[PDB]
Parts: sequence; structure tokens; C-alpha cells
Amino acid sequence: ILWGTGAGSEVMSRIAAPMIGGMITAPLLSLFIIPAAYKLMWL
Amino acid sequence: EELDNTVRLPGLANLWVPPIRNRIDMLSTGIKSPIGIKVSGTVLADIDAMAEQIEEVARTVPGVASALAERLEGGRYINVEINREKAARYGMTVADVQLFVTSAVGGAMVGETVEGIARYPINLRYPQSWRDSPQALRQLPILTPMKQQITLADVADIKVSTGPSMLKTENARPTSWIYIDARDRDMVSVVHDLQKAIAEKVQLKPGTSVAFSGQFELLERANHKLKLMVPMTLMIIFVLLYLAFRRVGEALLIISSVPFALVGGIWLLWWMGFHLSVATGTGFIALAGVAAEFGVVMLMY
Amino acid sequence: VTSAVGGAMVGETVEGIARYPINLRYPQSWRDSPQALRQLPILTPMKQQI
Amino acid sequence: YVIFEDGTDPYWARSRVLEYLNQVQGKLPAGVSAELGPDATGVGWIYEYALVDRSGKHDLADLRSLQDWFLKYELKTIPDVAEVASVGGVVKEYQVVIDPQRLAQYGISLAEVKSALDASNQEAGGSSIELAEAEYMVRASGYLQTLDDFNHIVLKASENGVPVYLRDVAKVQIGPEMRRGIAELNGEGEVAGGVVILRSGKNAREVIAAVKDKLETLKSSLPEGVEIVTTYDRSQLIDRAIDNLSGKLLEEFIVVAVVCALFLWHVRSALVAIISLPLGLCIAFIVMHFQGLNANIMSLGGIAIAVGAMVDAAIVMIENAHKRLEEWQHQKTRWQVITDASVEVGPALFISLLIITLSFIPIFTLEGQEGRLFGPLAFTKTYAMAGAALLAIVVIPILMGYPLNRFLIRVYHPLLLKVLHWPKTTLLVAALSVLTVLWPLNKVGGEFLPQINEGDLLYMPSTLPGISAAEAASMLQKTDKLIMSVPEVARVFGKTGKAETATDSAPLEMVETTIQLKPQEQWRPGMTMDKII
Amino acid sequence: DVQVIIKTSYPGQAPQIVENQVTYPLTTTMLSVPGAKTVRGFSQFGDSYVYVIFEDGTDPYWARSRVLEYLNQVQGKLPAGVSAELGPDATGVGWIYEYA
Repeated sequence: ILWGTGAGSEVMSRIAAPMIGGMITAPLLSLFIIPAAYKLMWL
Repeated sequence: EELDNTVRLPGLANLWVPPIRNRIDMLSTGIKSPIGIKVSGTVLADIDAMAEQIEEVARTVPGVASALAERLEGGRYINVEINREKAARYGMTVADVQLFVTSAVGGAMVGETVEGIARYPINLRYPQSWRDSPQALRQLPILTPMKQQITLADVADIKVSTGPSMLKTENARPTSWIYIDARDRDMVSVVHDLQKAIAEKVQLKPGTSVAFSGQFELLERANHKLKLMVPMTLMIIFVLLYLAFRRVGEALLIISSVPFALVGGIWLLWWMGFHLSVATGTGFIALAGVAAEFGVVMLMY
Repeated sequence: VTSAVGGAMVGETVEGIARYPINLRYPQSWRDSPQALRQLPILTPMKQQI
Repeated sequence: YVIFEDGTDPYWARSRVLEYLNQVQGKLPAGVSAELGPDATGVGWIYEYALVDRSGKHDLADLRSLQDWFLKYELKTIPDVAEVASVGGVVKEYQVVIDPQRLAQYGISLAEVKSALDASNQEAGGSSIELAEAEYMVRASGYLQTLDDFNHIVLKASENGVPVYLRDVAKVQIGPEMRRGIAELNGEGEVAGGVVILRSGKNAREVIAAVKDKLETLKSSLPEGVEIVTTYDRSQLIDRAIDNLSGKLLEEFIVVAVVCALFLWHVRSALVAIISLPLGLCIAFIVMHFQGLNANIMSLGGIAIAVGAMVDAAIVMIENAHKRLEEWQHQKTRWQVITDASVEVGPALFISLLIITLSFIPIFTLEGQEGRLFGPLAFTKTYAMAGAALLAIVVIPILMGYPLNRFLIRVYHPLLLKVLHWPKTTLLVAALSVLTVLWPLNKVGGEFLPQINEGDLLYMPSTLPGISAAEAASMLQKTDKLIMSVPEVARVFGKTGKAETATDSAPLEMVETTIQLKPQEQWRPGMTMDKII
Repeated sequence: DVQVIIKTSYPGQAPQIVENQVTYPLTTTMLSVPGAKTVRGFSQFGDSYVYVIFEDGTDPYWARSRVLEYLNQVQGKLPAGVSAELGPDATGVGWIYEYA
């Protein structure tokens, strides 16, 4: 629905772009921020 | 762009819009164009002058393609002041002397004939040679009740003047609309540029106001709603997170992961060439939950 | 009875958005008391004075 | 007046009535037309003012025109305003006094005069002419705007003769209409004013504030020497009631705190109640919002007793927790004492709250005007008690987060020992008292409402039908000047007749005078309301 | 949105006359209808249109039923031959199919 080019695809692409953009930055960082902060918290 | 460049036709301010969106705009606001400025007040001359000034200042913004203000006093009238003294000297009431212009120079209907189910109206008027010019009206033959022959200049003074062509009123107050057309630059950018310009190089007049309408009002409403909508989402997420981990520490730990999601989303938005709208707001409100879900999975494992 | 003595509305003058009524009545001297009504002048359709 | 049954939607009734209105509009006389009343009830009249002139420049006709054509259209645009109806003043009219002598002289009947008047007060159509590219639309005059226009009206035109103008037969002047209602301020003199009506079941304070702000911003465009003097408003009474209720509730909470500090030797367990009593009320109001049920003065007066009935469970819980946590001290994780000790009294309090909540259904039972007036009170009481039950069941965390008694027990114990030795005698005396209670019941009458007073008064005299229009004004001025002489009245606004609204149907002999009284801090030493009246 | 159209015909009357005698008493009267968000209105050389747009979540038929009452209430003040007629049950966005 992001690469879609049809009828009514504008709104769906606009709604999908933020989610695809965030699901590349939030998980990649979480993978390192969750264990770090959790180890800090356990001590 | 090709359509706009091919049909210039001096004498028209071109405007191209989809049908459904254009009609929804005209229904919700009344302004056909995406951007519009309403000049309100009580005096027609002040409103017209202010609209002219604003229209003349708006077409200097680099992003604007055209700007046109609706004129209130753009109507030509032929005033026939019927002198009552003269009209009485010949023994004829006002109605008897204005019937010579409501039916002869006019042609108002008199009835309708039926044919099965259909119905068609009837007309009555003088020939065309008696409505050529005001000088042809001043020579209109008048058959007085005294069975006399006189002209229309002996009982009335006819002149040409200007006045309102149509009176648009919103909430029982006269208003003048200004249609702006800008297709190359952003919407909020040109709106802010016009606000600054008409607040800098144009002075207001007591009794008249200026209000931006069209898509901007709905944009501002949705923006305020989305701005006040984030706390509810964050609170629901935190509550449902404490419901699962039974600790505030882990809840805050994994709820502090949505900022990275927002950063990534705005970066991708900038990279793809999209603009910030209500669709992107909904996208962010939805992405918050997915980020929280991923954090929950990671921390649970 | 209704016009000369009553003074009923017979039209309205327009002064912008306003509207003010019009009257039609005899003088006060001819409609003061019943003895004045018994002497109210009347003009018959044939222009007779009674 | 078309009166429907009880329990019908007012809009449904209005639509049904209008459905049959159009069939009659064609049968009435030519000039008259029936109009539907406003969307308001007898509680509609909320605001009233008067257009006073502190000079001799503007007559009553000018003030009446100002109210009719300027203020009426400026005060109707308020969202929740049903209508603003004018009262008092004079309606200007153009009087054409005919002369019978001239009618007989020139031989002209009244029908032709009327026809000539009707055919000289309009404008003609100006359908655009086929001029050059620039299109022109015609316009013809003909409206009547001056007396000189009236004078130049052709009544009879004769060929090769002399026409007869209206001036040769009649005399045109400007005068007053036949007044159906006259208002007046203090004995000073007559005035013209307006009355604001509220739509059925809306907020009065908001619309009153809106109309006051509108009048404030509009006062600039008024003529020189014209003022708007208010004469009535509900906002004052409503604010007084709200302030009284708030003060009583605050005093009740302070008393609860003082008692908790006195009987428990300075412990802040009082907070456990100060936070549990308000919360309950909240729930009630929430429920009220889901079934309309606007809050009147009675539903507001009932919560003062609702909280007094609710405080018992909180006090019992606090007292039992204190007793148990003091007993433990003989022998913060180890505060299962506060929760076990709580549950050993919880269920009894819960069921007691439930029975006191359900014992109010006989007040929902009665319907009609009694149900309409007393309903909200019982509803708010029931919902408050239900919320109190819930909280008391969940008032434990607030309980864990936060002398004179020996005299009481020493006075109680011997009396108990003496009573237990004579149980049948005690039951006999109890029955004897329950029987003796039958004396005042039959000596006390039953009354539907109490008389609730308002800060204002309304004077209305019973009169006779026969009355003229000048004698009415004289009587009104006399009564106003007599009322204004009392040292406690602050402003009197009299009105004889109707106020140009379908809700007012008073004849020209019925006089209604609104009297505003000075604040109680200024009346006199003593001089209660009864003495004032 | 929920829109109600009131179209009134005043044969051959300058815009100002039709705005003073027809459009003004209608635009000022329709602003008191329960739930009226805004009331636009404009008059031309022979006609007068008034668009009443209501608040959100309003029944499309309750609005018409409530506008009819105020139409009846204001009909007594209009000029002799003028009569305000209610609009159709559609709006501008309802133009579905067009042929030639």
C-alpha cells in the first residue's frame, strides 16, 4: 500500500509511510536499548 | 499544468479541482478554492476596498498562482426615479406608469397553458426597438389614462448608476470572498506567508475583519485534536503495560521506545516527499501501538 | 363601520428592514360617542348623502 | 392551547400540531395568520431590560423602533435563546384622517381611496435590457417615504379635467398605534424594554452571560443618552443557591474532620472520608448525565443530606480499623491487619448501603407533576448511595494509605445492665412511644411544596375588565411610585398588558410589577421578608 | 454535512430589496433553529437562497422537520406574493449521473 499507484492510494500511502518509517528505527534501536536499560535496572 | 497553459483566454482566472472534493468544499465552507479569505463587516464600501487591497497584495507571494476578489458593487443599474408630481399632473398612479417598464420593457409572465401533462408559459412585451439605449427609453410612447400621447421623460428621470450585483451574507452579515490559487508551493507555507503579508503591508479598518477559511480551518481543528489526543494514547498504553508486567519500571522502559518510532517516521516522511496532514497523524497514532507491542515482546522474552 | 370608525390597516411603508402600518379613519369629532355614531355621514354608491 | 398527555416529546407534539396548522391558514381572514408559540415553558423568561432615555431627545416611538429593529435581531442570534420579545413603547404609524365633507364634495368613496393607496407603494421589475455587451438591469422607484409622497396621490383622474389629489380630501400625519401593552420603570416615567426567553431545558447561566456580553459590546453603537437598565435575571438566584450549598458542604466536611480529630486523638483518618464522600457524589452526577435529568435546586439541596447519610460507613470502617490496629499493638508489609479487619465489617456495610439505596423506589413510583418535581432528588440520592456503597467496598487502599470515651462507656454500661434485666419492660416502653407518636401526625397538615422565596417579588392586582389606555398608564405610574417608596425596594418594572409574545396573554387591565429588593446586608435592623411584604 | 436549502422567488426586485425583505428575516430566523451551525445566504435580482448547515450527529430529517416550523413562523412576515419553498432531499455532492 506504500508503493501502490491506483485509485485512492494517496491516503493509504500517507497513512502507511510513518509506520514503515518507524518500524525500521524503533526496533533497531530497541534491540540495544532494552537490554542495556534492563541490565542497568537489575543492579 | 498543460490545461492551465493551453486555455489562458485572457478574462478568466483558471481553477482546476476534482469534482467530489470541490463540491464537498463548497458544501462545508462555500469557497470553491482550497485557500480563501473572507472579509466581513457591515459597510459595503469598506469591505470592497479591503478585499481589493488584500487581493492586490496576495498575488505578490512567490507561491501564489492567482488571486481574485469578489466585487460587491459590480452591478450596473438604470434607475428610473418616477416623479410623483408630474405623474399626477397627467392623472396616473405610480403603478400605471411603471407598468410601462414591468411589462413592455420587461416581459413578465401572465399565465400558463396546459397540454396533456405539460405546461408552457405566456409572455407579453413591446418590440425590441424600444429597449436599445436609455435615450430610447426616454422616448417610450406613453398612453395616459387621458388617452394622451407623451414620453417617459416627462414623468420620470432615468439615469445610469452602479450598485450591488448580489449580496452574500454569512451569519446575517455581509462578506466578501477572495479566491486564491497556488499549485506549486505548500499549503500551510503559503497560508503563513499570506498571513504575514496582509498583517504587515495592509492596515485594518474599524468594523471589518479578515478570516482565513477553506482547508485551513479544518486543518487547524484536526491539528488541535491530534495534539490533545496523544496523552490518552500514552495513558492507555501505560495502563495496559502495567496490567501485563505489574511493574512501573518495565512499563516506562518499553514506553520510552515510541520516540525512536516518531523520529524514523518523520525521517521517512521527509525522504518520500510527503507532507504533514491528518493521514500522517493517524499513521503516528497507529505506529505508537506497534512500537509498544514490539517492546513488549522483546522485554517479555 | 370598520374603516371610517375602526381605522383598520390598509398597507405598510417599507423603510429598509422595518415596516410601519398605514391607517384610514375619520376625525375624532365624528366617532366620539354613540350620539356621534348616530350622525356618522355616509356616501351611498349613488353619491347620496345620508 | 393544545395540551398533550404526559410523557410526550415536545418536538413530536409541535410537529403534530403544525401538521394541521396549514389546513386552517387558508380559511382564516385575509390579513390575519396564526403563529406557533415559542419553544419555551413558563420558566422561559430569564432576562428583562428597559431602554431608558436620560434626556428629552428620543421619544417612546424611537426607543420602540430601536428595540424592534436593532436589539431584537441582535439578541436572537444567541444559540440557546428562544426569542426576545419587545414590551412597552409606541409603534409609529402613518394616519390618513379623511374628511367626510370633502368626500361628499368631490364624490369619492373609501374603496377608491384604499385602492389608490394600495397602487402607489411598490417597485416594478427591471428585467435586464439587451444593451451593449455590458448588461444593465432596470429599477423603478415608487415606495412611500415622506408625507409629501402621500399628499401627491391621484384619487380620481378625469379626461380634460383636473385630477383630485389625496391632500384635497384628507390629512396625513404620523402618530401612535393602538397600544395593547405598556411598560414603565420607576415612577419617573414610561419606557420600552425586552424579555429574553430560554429554550426548553437549556443552561440559563451561559445564555445570560452571553446576552450580557452582547449588550456590553453593543452599548457603543446606541444613540446618545440611551441606556439599557436590567430588571431581572435568574443568574443571581442560581449563584446564591450554589454558594449556599457549597458553604454547607464545606462546613459539613470541616465538622467531620473536627469529630475525627476529637474522638480519635488527632489522627488524619478524616482524610479517608474527605476523599470518599466527594467521589461518591461524582458517580451520581455521571449517571445523571446519561439520562438528562437537569439539576434543579432540590437535587442540589439533597446532597447535603446524602453526604450525611453516606459518612456513616466511612466512620464505621475507620473506627474498626483503628480498634484492630490498636489491639495488634499489644502483641509496612505487615498491614494485613488493616485489610482483614476491614473485610470483617465490609459486607454488612455493603448490604446496609444497598438497602438504603433501594428504599427510594417509592419516590420513582409516583409520576405526574409530583414525579416531575421530586424525581431528580430521589434519583441523585439513590445514585449517590450506590456510589457510596461501591467506594466503601473499595475504600480500603485509602484507609491503609493514611480520654473522653471512657466516660461514655462508664455511663453506658450500668444503663445497659439495668436494661437487660427488664427486657419486656423496655419493649413495652418502646411500643408505648410508637403509639404516642400518633398525636402529632393527625395535628400536622400535608403540603405539596414548601414556599421557596426568590430575591425578587411580583405584584399582581385583581382588577375589573373595563379600562382605557390612559387610565391604565396612570394607575401603573401611581402603583410604581407607591411601591418605590419602601426603603428596601431597589427597582420596580411595571407592565400592564402583553409583551408581544404568545406566552403573554394579559388584558389591558392586568398589571404585573417586578420588584427588586436591596441586598440583605442593607435592608434594615430586622425586617424579614414577611415584614417587607 | 446536514444542509437544508431554502429558495424564495421575488419576481423583479433589485438585490437590496430582496435582501432586506426576504433574505434577512430568513437568515436571522434560521439562526435560532436547534442545532444550526451556520446560515449562509445570498439574494440575486429575482431569487434568494439560504443554506442552513447543522451541527454534527444530527438527523437529516429532524433538521428539515425543525426548519419547517420556523418557515411557517416567518411566512407571516414575507411580502404579498412571496412564498419560501423547501429544497430537495439532496445536496450539491449528490450529482451522481449526467447525460446529454
